[PDB]
Amino acid sequence: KVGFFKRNRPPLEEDDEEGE
Repeated sequence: KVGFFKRNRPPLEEDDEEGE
């Protein structure tokens, strides 16, 4: 889908999308 952003979710994820 929109990998775009789904590949770079803005902060407030403070973990590159809440990842490791």
